[PDB]
Amino acid sequence: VFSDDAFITDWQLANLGPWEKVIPDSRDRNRVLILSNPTETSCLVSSFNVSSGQILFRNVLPFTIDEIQLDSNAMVCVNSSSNHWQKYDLHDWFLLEEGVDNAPSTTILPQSSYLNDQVSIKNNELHILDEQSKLAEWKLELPQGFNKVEYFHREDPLALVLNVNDTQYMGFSALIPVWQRDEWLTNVVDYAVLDVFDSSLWNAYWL
Amino acid sequence: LTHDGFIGGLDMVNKGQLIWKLDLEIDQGVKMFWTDKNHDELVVFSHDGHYLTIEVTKDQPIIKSRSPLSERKTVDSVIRLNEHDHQYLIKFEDKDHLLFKLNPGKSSHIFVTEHDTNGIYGYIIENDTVKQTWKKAVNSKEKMVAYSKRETTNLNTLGITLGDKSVLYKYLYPNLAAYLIANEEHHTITFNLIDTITGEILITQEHKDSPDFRFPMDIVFGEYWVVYSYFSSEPVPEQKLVVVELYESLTPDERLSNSSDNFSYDPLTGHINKPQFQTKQFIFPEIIKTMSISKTTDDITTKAIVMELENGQITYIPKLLLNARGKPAEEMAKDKKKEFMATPYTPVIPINDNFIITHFRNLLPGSDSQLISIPTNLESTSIICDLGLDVFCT
Amino acid sequence: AQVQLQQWGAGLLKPSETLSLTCAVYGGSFSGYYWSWIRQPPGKGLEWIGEINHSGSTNYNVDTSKNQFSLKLSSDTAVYYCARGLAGRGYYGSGSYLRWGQGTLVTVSSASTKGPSVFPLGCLVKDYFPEPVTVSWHTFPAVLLYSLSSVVTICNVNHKPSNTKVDKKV
Amino acid sequence: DILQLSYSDDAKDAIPLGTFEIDSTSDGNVTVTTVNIQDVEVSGEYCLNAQIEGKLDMPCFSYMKLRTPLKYDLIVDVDEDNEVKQVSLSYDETNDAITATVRYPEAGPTAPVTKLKKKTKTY
Amino acid sequence: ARRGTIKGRLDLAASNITGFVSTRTSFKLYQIGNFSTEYPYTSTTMFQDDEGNFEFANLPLNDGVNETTYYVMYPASMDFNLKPNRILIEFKNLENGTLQLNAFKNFFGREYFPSKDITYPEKLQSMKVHPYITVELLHKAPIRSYLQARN
Amino acid sequence: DVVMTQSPLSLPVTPGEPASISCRSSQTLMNRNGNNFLDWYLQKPGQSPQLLIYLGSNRAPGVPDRFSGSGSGTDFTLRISRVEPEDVGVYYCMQALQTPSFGGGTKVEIRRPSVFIFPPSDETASVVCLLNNFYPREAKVQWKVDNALQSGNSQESVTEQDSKDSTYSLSSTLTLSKADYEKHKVYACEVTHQGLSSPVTKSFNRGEC
Ligand SMILES: *[C@@H]1O[C@H](CO)[C@@H](O)[C@H](O)[C@H]1NC(C)=O
Ligand SMILES: *[C@@H]1O[C@H](CO)[C@@H](O)[C@H](O)[C@H]1NC(C)=O
Ligand SMILES: *[C@@H]1O[C@H](CO)[C@@H](O)[C@H](O)[C@H]1NC(C)=O
Ligand SMILES: *[C@@H]1O[C@H](CO)[C@@H](O)[C@H](O)[C@H]1NC(C)=O
Ligand SMILES: *[C@@H]1O[C@H](CO)[C@@H](O)[C@H](O)[C@H]1NC(C)=O
Ligand SMILES: *[C@@H]1O[C@H](CO)[C@@H](O)[C@H](O)[C@H]1NC(C)=O
Repeated sequence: VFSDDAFITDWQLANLGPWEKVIPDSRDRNRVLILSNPTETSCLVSSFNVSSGQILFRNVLPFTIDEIQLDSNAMVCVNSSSNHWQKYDLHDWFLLEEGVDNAPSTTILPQSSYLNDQVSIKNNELHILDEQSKLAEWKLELPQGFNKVEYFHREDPLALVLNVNDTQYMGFSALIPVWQRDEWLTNVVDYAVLDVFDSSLWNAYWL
Repeated sequence: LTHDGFIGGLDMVNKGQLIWKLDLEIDQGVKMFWTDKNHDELVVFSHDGHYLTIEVTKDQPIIKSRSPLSERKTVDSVIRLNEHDHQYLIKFEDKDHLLFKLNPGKSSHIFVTEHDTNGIYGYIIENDTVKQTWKKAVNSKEKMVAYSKRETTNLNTLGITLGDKSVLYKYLYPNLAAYLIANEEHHTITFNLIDTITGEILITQEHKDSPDFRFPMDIVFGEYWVVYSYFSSEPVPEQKLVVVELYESLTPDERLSNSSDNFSYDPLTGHINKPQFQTKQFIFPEIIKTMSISKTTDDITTKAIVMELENGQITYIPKLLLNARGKPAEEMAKDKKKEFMATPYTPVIPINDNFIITHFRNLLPGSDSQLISIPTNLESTSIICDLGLDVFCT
Repeated sequence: AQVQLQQWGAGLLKPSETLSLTCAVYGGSFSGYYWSWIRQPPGKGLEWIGEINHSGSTNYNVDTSKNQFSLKLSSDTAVYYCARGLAGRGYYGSGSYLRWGQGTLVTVSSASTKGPSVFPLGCLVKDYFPEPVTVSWHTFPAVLLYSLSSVVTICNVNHKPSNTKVDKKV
Repeated sequence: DILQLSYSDDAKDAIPLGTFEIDSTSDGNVTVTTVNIQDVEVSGEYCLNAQIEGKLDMPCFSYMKLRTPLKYDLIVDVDEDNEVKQVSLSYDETNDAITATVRYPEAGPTAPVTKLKKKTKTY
Repeated sequence: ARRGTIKGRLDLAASNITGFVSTRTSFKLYQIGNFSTEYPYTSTTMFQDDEGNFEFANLPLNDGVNETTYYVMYPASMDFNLKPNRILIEFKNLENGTLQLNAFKNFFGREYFPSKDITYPEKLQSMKVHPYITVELLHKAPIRSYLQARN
Repeated sequence: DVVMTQSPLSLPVTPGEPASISCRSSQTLMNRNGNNFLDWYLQKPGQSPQLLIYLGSNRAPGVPDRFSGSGSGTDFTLRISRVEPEDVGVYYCMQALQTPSFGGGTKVEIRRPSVFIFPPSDETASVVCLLNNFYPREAKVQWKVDNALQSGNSQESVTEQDSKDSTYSLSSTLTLSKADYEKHKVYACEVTHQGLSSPVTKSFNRGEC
């Protein structure tokens, strides 16, 4: 009943909404943590292999985004009304430790600083510059849209992420469009249905 | 329609490839309506007080109109008025109601009824104006919690039968809504089954069973029956489904005041029959966020209550396991009067994983999500869709 | 232009006090952009850089609400815009301001509002204070006390600082 | 505890219609007494008003098509504390007047679960 | 003030399941008995470690003459089926002054404590809690097995 | 501290042709990576600013193909492949190295005449003379009553060219009290203008109103 049409008939989409923070992972270096869709009581925190659309896991945690910070890594979070703090492990979202006595530590998350280091877009076309010997390796056209580079990893499992349009998002590697994502669908309020469909007597006898 | 400003067509087949996507400039979306039954032209409402009219075609759409509303005010919601008369009611925050005569789409009273946590109000439209018809606010300490109306139903059977071809005449009054009140320190989940027109209560049922008021509770209104669910402790700390079933007469064979040849009863006046009820509840393993009802075009199959849980999981359980007038199964044994194959009362409903949809999927539905039942043909099958933060159907 | 900004304020403020205007966001990606204001003095000019980040980045010639995404500033007459700026450099920003705010008009005077008195002829409105009055179903700039007319080519003149909502036929 | 009941035109005034009193005689049983009812010509659609000075004032609690042979059963609704909770009206054929009943919430089942047995310790 | 603290660890060692995700299984705590807080205490935890530790802490408590606080923990897995399926937590004062820990192994849909009138009622089974509360999958059906197969 | 100067303050150009507008700065603009951090903007009247170019020569999203830029160091240039009448309004420079100021003001003036007069209102008094959709850019409005001029107390408002026909427009209002205003019967707005030849006046008695 189910085994025959298990994944064939069931039809799931996962949405994250417009990114707000993205943090690289301590291990499995082609992987990050995706923070998205803030709300006044909670926010969406997830773990994600960068080289696909493959979400590893998701959680709704009851903190405004600003509490969510690295350690002094171990992704420390501290409630501000009370003194309640949760230490969660990045790789597998284990709640390393809890307290109300004191937060262990905090480090406010750093800003991009991607320009002046790795980025130049000069002939309406992007060029990745080495910091020294600015040879303009791995150059790529600007698409019709471009808003931002979300993330870029220079290490051996290279990955680059673009906020090309407001809702379209492109992953790249050594350029080649490697994968494509769309997060316009992150919150729907109201719905409607549209269906599709296909496309005297004597003379009647003969016709 | 997104919570942002975007409309788009998603295919129900082919794993939801995006059929087409249109961008608005409304900056948050509230509601969707087909301007007429033709299912060709939508009207879509802004949070800010604009409205757009959009032409749905096999080609990509076109924004065939944008315009303001009469007053550029922020809108809380919209309630669909008549298809033929092409009216809509808009509730603005600041609690201001506007009658809406949108376009040609190229006594005869109407009643419309809206809810807040402050109360249940009711409203009547006459002469191109809205007037308050009554009010019912809970008191200060109290707070209305959960509400549902009566979804319209195509009619199959006017009465539930018994073994000896005897009939109990399930209660069919169309002008009903049901709702909850939770009051602190009383620890009294009160259930009312109210005539949504008049305001008479007809039923009270409280439960001083140490409710929580912190876990979700929800209410769904069935064909002739109502189910609402809550969490509480005094029986046990466990989720609780409560079913009430509404019958014309609890006597085994009686049609109480329902002769219909030409009587033509009036609800507005209040000479209607009043039901008797029978209620039971059940013990449930997991905390229930939200409930709704499966459908098809014709209300034929068992109405197959669908549940959405805290974890995101979905589960359907049939209507029949939730039988008020069930018996504890010692007194059923060739007790001829009960029903045809009456499944017993059996308060402990264990979870059966075979029922579950989203077998291993996660389906994070977000803080505010809705279950809807989309009818199809092929009446054995029905679509149920979970729209909100994540979209999903089956 | 979908992800766009909205502006709040008050119509009159006296000379020599800080000037309160409050933006509002209805679109995503707050963290990752630099958010600034602009002044446009009438007299063919525009100048401001007060750019900010989700973390404190105050840099004047400025408050933010990460809960509400409604950035805020309290410091003469000008037209005042919210904006959205890229965050290319680390702690500097990268300019490139697009998807602008739709504008507040500020008359920094001690005088008070005066609802626009409206007079048929197309549509005319006599000397009124402050500016502007918005006609709907052509119109030149109002001229100094402000008086404003609209030609027909009926007249829903409407004045938010006065909340004077006057309709008239030509 | 005096209640005054009055229909209103909703534009002219609330024209009085009756007066009732609520006494808690027993430990846990309230009751209503009709101190007086003032019937005048009534015909057509009207909005009702109910007020108990002190505790309760429900200005528009219901709306009915009324007639001068008042033949309604007035359900005032109470709860474990002897305090008025609601006021509403239904139609009963047999009164030829307004008679009022106080109502307690008809407590719900608290339906049963499996129980521990009786000395399944040495048996 | 002295508090309680739940210690526990779901094993995943007798099982060879190690490609699990650890984010789809959630233990939850509720308070029923003798609470003066105008809301019973409640909480929800996730895992701590690969071997599966989970922990609640800062637990409010009653104090004085054998003062009891009834917590209940909900062992569940949305990927497995856990054999206990319900846990009782009993937190009484010793006359010595220490606080005694006792837990019990209930199941879905039975009373926890007897009905105050049965003479010599039956008592629920306790479980050894020196190392920790040790929750387990079902021996016989470790997997949840949502998927019914034809044939 | 960088001061930015736009070379043409006004650039009348016929529709159709390619064109270029220059801009200069005090300091040099050149990033270590090779970015210049200079942006070009457009403002049509009645609208929020609109971004055209984001690095001096590149193009930002949602801009037509016609526009492009060039330059480096201290000097930079906008350049349009084909001029069209829609792109009418003021054009602005901006530098993002430190403290952007929006120094600029290139006022494209692609223009290298309807007369309307409506009667006074019931109430003081205001007659409106509207010179709407005049191309030649040069008109002066004065008022005439019983062969006597009245150029004083003439509050005038000149708006810029249109985006479609590129025609300048202006309005003039002569405000008098009813005691001041009504002593004379017939009034006339008379205009001296460049596109036509002989001065044009539109005069009104009461008539309808
Ligand atoms: C991480 O994601 C990439 C992209 O699909 C995939 O190739 C890789 O196998 C993933 N990692 C593991 C351990 O499977
Ligand atoms: C911190 O805990 C308090 C205690 O209830 C809660 O009200 C508050 O919302 C928490 N902080 C945040 C940011 O939610
Ligand atoms: C951004 O806009 C373009 C132009 O309309 C369109 O292709 C699409 O909506 C987006 N493009 C990409 C590459 O995301
Ligand atoms: C709660 O406290 C009361 C005394 O107030 C006591 O009689 C009772 O046994 C305690 N436990 C429970 C479960 O009620
Ligand atoms: C605990 O129970 C014992 C039972 O004999 C009783 O004597 C003692 O007073 C109680 N007190 C405390 C503090 O636990
Ligand atoms: C002291 O407390 C311990 C547990 O902490 C208990 O085992 C012992 O019996 C107590 N002492 C006496 C004399 O009961």
